Amino acid sequence: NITDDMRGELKNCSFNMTTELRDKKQKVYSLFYRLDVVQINSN
Amino acid sequence: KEYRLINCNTSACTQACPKVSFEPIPIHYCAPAGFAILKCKDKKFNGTGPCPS
Amino acid sequence: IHLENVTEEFNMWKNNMVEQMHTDIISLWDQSLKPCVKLTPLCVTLQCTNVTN
Amino acid sequence: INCTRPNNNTRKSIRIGPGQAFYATGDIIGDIRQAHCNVSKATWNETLGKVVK
Amino acid sequence: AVGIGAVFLGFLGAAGSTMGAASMTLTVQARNLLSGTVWGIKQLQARVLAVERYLRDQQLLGIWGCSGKLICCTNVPWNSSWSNRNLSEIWDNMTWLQWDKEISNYTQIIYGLLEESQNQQEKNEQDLLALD
Amino acid sequence: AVGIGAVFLGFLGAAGSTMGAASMTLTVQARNLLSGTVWGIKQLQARVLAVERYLRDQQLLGIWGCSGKLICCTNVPWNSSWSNRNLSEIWDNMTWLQWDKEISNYTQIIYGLLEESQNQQEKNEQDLLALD
Amino acid sequence: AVGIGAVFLGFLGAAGSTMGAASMTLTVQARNLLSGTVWGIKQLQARVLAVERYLRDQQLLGIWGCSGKLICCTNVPWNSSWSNRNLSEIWDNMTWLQWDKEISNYTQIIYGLLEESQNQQEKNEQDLLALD
Ligand SMILES: *[C@@H]1O[C@H](CO)[C@@H](O[C@@H]2O[C@H](CO)[C@@H](O[C@@H]3O[C@H](CO[C@H]4O[C@H](CO)[C@@H](O)[C@H](O)[C@@H]4O)[C@@H](O)[C@H](O[C@H]4O[C@H](CO)[C@@H](O)[C@H](O)[C@@H]4O)[C@@H]3O)[C@H](O)[C@H]2NC(C)=O)[C@H](O)[C@H]1NC(C)=O
Ligand SMILES: *[C@@H]1O[C@H](CO)[C@@H](O[C@@H]2O[C@H](CO)[C@@H](O[C@@H]3O[C@H](CO[C@H]4O[C@H](CO)[C@@H](O)[C@H](O)[C@@H]4O)[C@@H](O)[C@H](O)[C@@H]3O)[C@H](O)[C@H]2NC(C)=O)[C@H](O)[C@H]1NC(C)=O
Ligand SMILES: *[C@@H]1O[C@H](CO)[C@@H](O[C@@H]2O[C@H](CO)[C@@H](O[C@@H]3O[C@H](CO[C@H]4O[C@H](CO)[C@@H](O)[C@H](O)[C@@H]4O)[C@@H](O)[C@H](O)[C@@H]3O)[C@H](O)[C@H]2NC(C)=O)[C@H](O)[C@H]1NC(C)=O
Ligand SMILES: *[C@@H]1O[C@H](CO)[C@@H](O[C@@H]2O[C@H](CO)[C@@H](O[C@@H]3O[C@H](CO[C@H]4O[C@H](CO)[C@@H](O)[C@H](O)[C@@H]4O)[C@@H](O)[C@H](O)[C@@H]3O)[C@H](O)[C@H]2NC(C)=O)[C@H](O)[C@H]1NC(C)=O
Ligand SMILES: *[C@@H]1O[C@H](CO)[C@@H](O[C@@H]2O[C@H](CO)[C@@H](O[C@@H]3O[C@H](CO)[C@@H](O)[C@H](O)[C@@H]3O)[C@H](O)[C@H]2NC(C)=O)[C@H](O)[C@H]1NC(C)=O
Ligand SMILES: *[C@@H]1O[C@H](CO)[C@@H](O[C@@H]2O[C@H](CO)[C@@H](O[C@@H]3O[C@H](CO)[C@@H](O)[C@H](O)[C@@H]3O)[C@H](O)[C@H]2NC(C)=O)[C@H](O)[C@H]1NC(C)=O
Ligand SMILES: *[C@@H]1O[C@H](CO)[C@@H](O[C@@H]2O[C@H](CO)[C@@H](O[C@@H]3O[C@H](CO)[C@@H](O)[C@H](O)[C@@H]3O)[C@H](O)[C@H]2NC(C)=O)[C@H](O)[C@H]1NC(C)=O
Ligand SMILES: *[C@@H]1O[C@H](CO)[C@@H](O[C@@H]2O[C@H](CO)[C@@H](O)[C@H](O)[C@H]2NC(C)=O)[C@H](O)[C@H]1NC(C)=O
Ligand SMILES: *[C@@H]1O[C@H](CO)[C@@H](O[C@@H]2O[C@H](CO)[C@@H](O)[C@H](O)[C@H]2NC(C)=O)[C@H](O)[C@H]1NC(C)=O
Ligand SMILES: *[C@@H]1O[C@H](CO)[C@@H](O)[C@H](O)[C@H]1NC(C)=O
Ligand SMILES: *[C@@H]1O[C@H](CO)[C@@H](O)[C@H](O)[C@H]1NC(C)=O
Ligand SMILES: *[C@@H]1O[C@H](CO)[C@@H](O)[C@H](O)[C@H]1NC(C)=O
Ligand SMILES: *[C@@H]1O[C@H](CO)[C@@H](O)[C@H](O)[C@H]1NC(C)=O
Ligand SMILES: *[C@@H]1O[C@H](CO)[C@@H](O)[C@H](O)[C@H]1NC(C)=O
Ligand SMILES: *[C@@H]1O[C@H](CO)[C@@H](O)[C@H](O)[C@H]1NC(C)=O
Ligand SMILES: *[C@@H]1O[C@H](CO)[C@@H](O)[C@H](O)[C@H]1NC(C)=O
Ligand SMILES: *[C@@H]1O[C@H](CO)[C@@H](O)[C@H](O)[C@H]1NC(C)=O
Repeated sequence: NITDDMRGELKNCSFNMTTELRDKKQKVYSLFYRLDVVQINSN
Repeated sequence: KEYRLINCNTSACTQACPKVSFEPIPIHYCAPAGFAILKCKDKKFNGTGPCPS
Repeated sequence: IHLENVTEEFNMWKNNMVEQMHTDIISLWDQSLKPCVKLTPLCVTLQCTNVTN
Repeated sequence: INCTRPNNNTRKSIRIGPGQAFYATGDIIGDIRQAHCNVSKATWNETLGKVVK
Repeated sequence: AVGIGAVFLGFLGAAGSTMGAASMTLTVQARNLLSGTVWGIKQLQARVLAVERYLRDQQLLGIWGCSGKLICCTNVPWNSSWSNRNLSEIWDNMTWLQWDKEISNYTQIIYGLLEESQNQQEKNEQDLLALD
Repeated sequence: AVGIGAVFLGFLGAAGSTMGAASMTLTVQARNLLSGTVWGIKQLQARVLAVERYLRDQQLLGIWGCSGKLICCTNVPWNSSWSNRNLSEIWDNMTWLQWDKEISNYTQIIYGLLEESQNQQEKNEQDLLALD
Repeated sequence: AVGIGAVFLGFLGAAGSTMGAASMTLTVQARNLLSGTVWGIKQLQARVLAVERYLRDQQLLGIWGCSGKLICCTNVPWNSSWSNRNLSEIWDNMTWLQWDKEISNYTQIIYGLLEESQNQQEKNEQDLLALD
């Protein structure tokens, strides 16, 4: 339910991250503004 | 059976250097210039109140 | 130096020296532990069993 | 000047490591609207006129 | 080496004595006033604070025209309003601490009066000397 | 409590007054000169710098034989080369800042002359007293 | 601009001269005594140490009733036990360093004697003035 002017401003990003134990990892998701993430070059 | 260190969800410990000694040593506290330290020599002093010695 | 004919009011509980030296001890302990090894890699899953020895 | 972000943001805590907490933006409750700032048109116009003079 | 020692007038140990008797040991305490990166800074700050305290006291003494003198008479009259008493019971019966406790209320007005009297005396002396 | 306040001779607020009129408030500023791990060190350094400045000024005053005195006459003659003027227009018309601006050029030679005169006077007094 | 320079009485370069001849340059060295986060703290500590040393020396001078004076006579007699010699060979043949080396043993007793004499003189003067 994003307005017309907020198209692409917010991005839902999921990634792996180290937990309290280094050998274990957790897949977590968050939201980031478009001015905080840059694409790297399908997927 | 899997176990973890009790501190892992709180903080990371800092292992003490083995050469460092934990043995307590006598220490003295001295006031700087312009200040004085008063000692109550009364043997029946109960921690608070007047002291004549 | 004994202070003849001198009576002084003492109060152990409302003494700044106790708090001051406690803070000094805490700070000195932290400073001593600062250069030592940081034991963060130990936070790993451990396979633990009992000791029948 | 009234500056507002109307999105109902949610804070989520993630345990990076020992005592390391990362705060992330979770799912937004309700509608999503652009953050905006409002000013009085007449007051701004009169201030701009005084500045111009 | 016949049993002699030091027997030196030391610290405030004479504070319990009388006014005049304790006036003997003023200079030893005056000299003691200058006895001598997270802890060295604190001890240096303590030393500097003691230095400023002593220097401010010396400046106050100099402002009243009493620099370099442990005892210095002044032209300010002693108003009886502060504490009448009499001379005999002061210098022979009362200690310094009791006197400080009694006269702790009016110290600032005494300091101001000494300041004003010394300034007036300095100007009068300058005018008199320029007259000659 | 009838409307009274403080009415105290404060800071340099009297600098705009005349020479003699501003000479009243020298001591208050003299007292003010001692008003009182990355930021505490800087403020301590500022305090120590102020302390050294005041102590150097006191040493300079003592070297000229004027220690402990706000006003101290000296034996050095006032050469007219620096600024002739006359006494009447100085102490009643000109301010301290204007005088400092005018005489800022020859301050060091005045300091040296006062030094030499005081040293000569001290030696002459020592010889005269040893004569007696 | 005819070849002139400074020709100023500077540092201890006159120490090799005689007693009386070297007494000329006491004040220049006295002024020099105040010449002016791991290294700034150390240099600040050095400055503060110099400040305390000079201030302690000034306090010692004031305690003996000689504040503000480079040369100050005293009422303490000169016992011949320390170094008899005679006046002529002292102020015209021996240097300051040799005298300090010779008299380095009994400095503390001299300081104590000057202290006691000044205190006694101050009390006697106070009593005499109160008599008038
Ligand atoms: C950013 O992107 C992330 C993923 O990268 C999104 O997170 C996912 O969001 C979806 C949609 O809400 C979540 O799916 C829902 O999760 C809930 C839990 O489901 C449980 O049960 C099902 C089986 O019933 C299991 O498979 C599942 O693992 C859970 O145990 C429920 O709210 C939902 O179930 C309901 O709806 C479905 C719809 O068909 C029905 O079939 C079910 O019967 C039931 O009624 C649904 O499963 C998903 O779990 C999230 N994943 C994670 C990892 O969190 C974020 O939402 C997205 N953010 C934004 C702002 O878009
Ligand atoms: C602590 O307080 C004590 C009690 O006041 C002090 O004792 C006093 O000490 C002084 C000397 O320092 C004495 O003064 C001397 O006293 C007598 C005078 O005679 C009178 O006293 C004697 C003995 O008490 C008595 O026999 C006579 O009848 C008189 O009454 C003479 O020796 C001298 O002239 C001199 O004045 C005080 O008398 C004495 N007071 C007493 C004992 O009550 C003590 O000194 C104080 N301590 C300090 C460190 O100051
Ligand atoms: C800032 O500058 C002002 C202007 O110079 C200062 O005003 C001066 O204030 C002083 C006192 O502080 C006055 O001195 C008094 O003046 C008169 C002498 O009579 C003459 O002046 C009056 C009034 O101007 C005039 O009616 C007569 O005909 C004379 O010409 C007497 O009351 C006293 O004896 C005393 O000398 C100055 O006259 C006055 N100057 C003026 C008003 O031009 C002011 O004080 C300065 N501010 C500070 C803080 O120093
Ligand atoms: C380092 O030590 C040198 C050796 O002692 C010092 O030289 C001395 O300098 C002073 C002046 O500063 C001279 O005093 C003058 O001497 C003569 C007196 O006549 C006698 O000496 C001359 C020359 O030696 C000789 O011809 C006569 O017969 C006498 O024996 C007069 O000019 C003055 O009145 C005044 O007294 C010393 O004589 C001189 N001593 C010598 C050359 O042995 C030198 O000054 C020292 N350096 C410092 C920086 O102090
Ligand atoms: C977080 O870590 C997980 C677990 O390692 C990563 O998932 C892995 O992603 C790779 C790359 O896409 C997968 O390889 C591919 O998988 C399929 C099935 O074989 C196929 O497309 C390719 O042949 C290739 O092998 C891998 O299977 C997958 N592992 C698991 C257990 O799902 C993930 O990419 C990491 N990053 C994020 C942001 O989640
Ligand atoms: C800053 O100014 C803008 C523009 O005036 C404000 O947006 C406007 O806000 C009002 C009050 O919330 C909205 O009215 C409401 O809109 C909906 C749809 O009708 C409904 O909730 C209510 O019935 C009511 O009419 C209005 O639509 C909205 N937009 C415009 C273009 O006027 C904004 O609220 C101001 N911000 C602040 C912090 O004052
Ligand atoms: C920014 O927001 C503030 C409030 O946070 C706005 O001020 C408020 O403005 C409203 C009208 O929009 C005022 O209500 C009216 O006030 C008076 C009586 O107080 C009267 O005209 C009406 O009966 C009505 O109640 C409200 O009082 C006022 N609040 C304050 C604290 O001033 C402000 O207008 C907003 N600015 C912009 C540029 O939108
Ligand atoms: C998701 O958003 C992206 C941008 O993050 C959309 O891709 C284009 O983005 C540019 C600006 O970078 C816009 O001008 C285009 O209109 C966007 N669309 C296309 C088709 O090029 C993308 O379309 C969005 N949708 C999906 C499903 O990824
Ligand atoms: C870190 O882990 C320890 C060990 O599990 C937690 O201590 C327990 O916390 C639970 C919480 O339900 C209590 O019921 C237990 O009694 C606690 N055990 C002990 C021995 O105290 C601790 O709370 C965790 N810390 C954080 C911040 O989550
Ligand atoms: C998003 O929009 C759809 C379509 O109008 C609506 O059904 C849904 O409830 C909305 N979701 C939220 C969370 O408002
Ligand atoms: C501002 O005020 C002026 C008159 O001062 C008026 O002409 C103008 O229309 C107003 N608005 C703007 C946007 O300038
Ligand atoms: C001091 O005054 C009091 C009160 O009048 C008196 O009793 C006492 O004797 C006086 N002391 C003297 C005169 O030494
Ligand atoms: C000093 O003033 C306080 C109140 O500020 C009063 O209680 C006390 O009695 C005063 N002391 C004297 C000695 O007058
Ligand atoms: C000061 O000297 C000037 C210049 O000669 C003269 O005009 C003025 O009247 C003098 N001021 C006096 C004498 O007060
Ligand atoms: C001081 O010297 C400067 C040049 O160094 C000169 O311009 C100025 O006029 C001099 N001031 C006075 C008051 O002589
Ligand atoms: C100093 O005393 C010595 C030793 O008696 C003597 O030789 C010398 O001449 C004296 N100096 C004088 C009198 O100037
Ligand atoms: C000073 O005392 C030392 C021993 O402490 C002795 O060797 C030396 O000769 C003495 N000096 C004088 C000048 O008497």
